[PDB]
Amino acid sequence: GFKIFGMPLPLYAFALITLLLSHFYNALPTDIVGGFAIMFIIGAIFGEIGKRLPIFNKYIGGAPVMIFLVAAYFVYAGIFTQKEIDAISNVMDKSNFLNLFIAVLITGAILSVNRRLLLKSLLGYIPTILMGIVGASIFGIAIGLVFGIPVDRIMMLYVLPIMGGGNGAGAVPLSEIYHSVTGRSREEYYSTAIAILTIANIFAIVFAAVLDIIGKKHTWLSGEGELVRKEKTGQITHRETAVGLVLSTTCFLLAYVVAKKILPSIGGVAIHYFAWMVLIVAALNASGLCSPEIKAGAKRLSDFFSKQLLWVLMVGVGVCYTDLQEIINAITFANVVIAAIIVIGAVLGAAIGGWLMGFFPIESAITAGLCMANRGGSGDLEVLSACNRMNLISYAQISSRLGGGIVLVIASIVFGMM
Amino acid sequence: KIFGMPLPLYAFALITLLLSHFYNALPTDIVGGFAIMFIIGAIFGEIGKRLPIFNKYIGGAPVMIFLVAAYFVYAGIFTQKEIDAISNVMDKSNFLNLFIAVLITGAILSVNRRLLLKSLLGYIPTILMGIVGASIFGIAIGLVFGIPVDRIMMLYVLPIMGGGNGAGAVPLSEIYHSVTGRSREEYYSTAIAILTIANIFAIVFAAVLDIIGKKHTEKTGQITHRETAVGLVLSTTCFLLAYVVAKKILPSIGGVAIHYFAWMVLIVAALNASGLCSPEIKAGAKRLSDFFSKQLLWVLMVGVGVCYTDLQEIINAITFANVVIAAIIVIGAVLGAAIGGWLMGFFPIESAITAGLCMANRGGSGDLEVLSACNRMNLISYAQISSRLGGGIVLVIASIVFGMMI
Ligand SMILES: CCCCCCCCO[C@@H]1O[C@H](CO)[C@@H](O)[C@H](O)[C@H]1O
Ligand code: NA
Ligand code: NA
Repeated sequence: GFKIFGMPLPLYAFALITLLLSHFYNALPTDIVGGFAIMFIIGAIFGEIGKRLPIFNKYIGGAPVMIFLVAAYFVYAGIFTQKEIDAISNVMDKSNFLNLFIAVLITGAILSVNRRLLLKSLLGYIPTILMGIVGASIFGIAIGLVFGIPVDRIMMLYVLPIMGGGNGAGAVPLSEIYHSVTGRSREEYYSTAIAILTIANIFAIVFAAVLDIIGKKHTWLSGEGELVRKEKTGQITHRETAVGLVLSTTCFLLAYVVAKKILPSIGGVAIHYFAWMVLIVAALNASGLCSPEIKAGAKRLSDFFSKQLLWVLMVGVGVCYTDLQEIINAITFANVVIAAIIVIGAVLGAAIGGWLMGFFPIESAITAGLCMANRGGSGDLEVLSACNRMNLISYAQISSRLGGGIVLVIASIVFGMM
Repeated sequence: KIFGMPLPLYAFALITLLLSHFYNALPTDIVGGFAIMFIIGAIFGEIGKRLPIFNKYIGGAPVMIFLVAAYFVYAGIFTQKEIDAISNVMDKSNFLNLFIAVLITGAILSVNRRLLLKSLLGYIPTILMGIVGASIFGIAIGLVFGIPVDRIMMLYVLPIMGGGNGAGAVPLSEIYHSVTGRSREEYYSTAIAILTIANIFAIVFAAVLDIIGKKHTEKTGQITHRETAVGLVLSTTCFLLAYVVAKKILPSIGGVAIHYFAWMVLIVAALNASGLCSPEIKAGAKRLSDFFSKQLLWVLMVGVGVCYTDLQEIINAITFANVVIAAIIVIGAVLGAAIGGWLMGFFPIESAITAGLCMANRGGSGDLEVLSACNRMNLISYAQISSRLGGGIVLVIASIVFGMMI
């Protein structure tokens, strides 16, 4: 009766048996039901394992990472069946659980805070991001020349893609800007960019847990899950929580309709729909259209995802947004080192910047540093789960989305300069 | 407030819906889907909830959304994209099964180990007796109207005895499509219509049996999200096992093919009796089922009205023939459960209400409608055994019936 996943070993065995029956008989619906079934079980076991591996389990960050890495190794080693990969992929992409997840988090995180606090951060945050970029560039250029690599490459094939807001946000559009300005094939760029950015993404998740340990070892640096130094609710029901779900989706829809047809770009920046959402939700908070009861509902919902479904999510993240074969194709000692150091440049860059802006250095280096250099949205979840600061999702998204859009403007200029 | 959202807030959402609508910008995925489904379901849910005649016997809040939604597809009110988004949630993502899976699990695990085991020996047989009587009378009156027996079982008997909209119409269409291959909407539209007619007769005879009756005289506390989350694990994992069983291990017990949902009922029921789940977890599954049945039910109907309903066919099968056939099947259940219960040691009137009318009624909403018509509201617990477990039994029987026919 020693529990796995709040399920006693006997009960878990029943499920683990079922998983294996589906696995060996090759019978599985490639849908939500089939997906969650597998994801829950697989996540559960490796979650616990990673939670209790001695060296491997350090801080809180051991459990989310295990599932993620393990799951990727299952795809790479072909342990998953094609139908299983399809089922998981169907939940993450075709059904689009990923966005929902982030949407729920953002909504719940923003609707919990006071209206007075809101605008106070945003003004000091963006500069911190730029500080992180400077540091990411300064260190990149520095290490580039150590390896005898021209600076242009460092900015175009190393720095910019890493800091860029992920696969869809950076690799996809940075190859577009590359082709528009150079004329050389997108694949030539993308293939190198996507590969290297994923390497850095793995370092980002590692250093996230390292900064966690350094934060709890040197309390002066850490805010213990809070970036800024600095109505009570009645009883809650399912309906309030359910309303949280309505608001989570409907806010994403509005943001989507805005970024597609109404206000696709404010200026030189194209605003990614998630960025709009943050502004919409924040606006919705200040408008106070949501009563405290409902505002809690959104929080409560966010908890259910971030604490129950987080393990599930990682199984999906390790499958879809981590091609271990493309990494291998660019694991020359050189890239591994260059990439890692650029991340460290972002860490120190955002640490110093935030410290100057009034935020806690550890949190600043995570939100404005590692969350830039990670693989955008999928990455943010991977990083924030490694340092147990999942409540900063909203900030992480500002860097990955708005900060990613900034990378594009900078990129265009860099490309033009050559 | 609309759907627990104050009118100002709901407006914000309703505005957004219309922006997505007019601008034709909508992700054809879960997020986009639920966004629309929540909002649309919310308004028409309230509308159908406020309507006087319609709420009490027409099914009300759910029926509004499911009919309205169908009219939106038929009248082309929805955009291709919007239909795609909703369909993407219901089929490609397969929310429908998850929904049913969660319900089944929560409904079966909520029955106490003793209640379940004890109920099987006496109450459960009475239910089966009611079904026999419901079938025998149905078949009998079918031929009187020159109706083939297969129709009597598939389009009349089974759907009536099946517990409700979510529990019978929704999954019986699923089993119908999985075994015949014909559209769900063809079945659903006829089934949902007939079953509601019978539901109205059930509430009438409940008051008639009341007059005839008077004329002829371990419960745990600390449930957390994890427990509820475990409910979700068990809901899916139990469906997976059932799926693996139907597809390779035991696709058919004999010449008859057991549909995976039927297996699930047996698996979950087994899991209950095995007591592998502690009361805390067993509640978690219940709580989950509540969240779906009470929050996401409105959403579900928006989806059901889009994919699972054709208006012409459904409008057409409103024939006086149905009125009579349906009523008599109910009477067959009454006499079936009356005789059975009398043989089992229960009072015939009470047996015919709980194991008879509560089967033929519209699942849970129905039980409340029936038990309030005969003042026997204290038998809610029994009524729900019929609507939930007995409904799950109807599914196993239904698979066998379908297989035998084809
Ligand atoms: C104008 C800027 C609007 C977006 C602000 C996003 C930050 C709100 O985010 C919230 O802030 C809290 C206070 O730091 C944290 O405790 C919460 O975990 C975090 O989610
Ligand atoms: Na990045
Ligand atoms: Na019924």
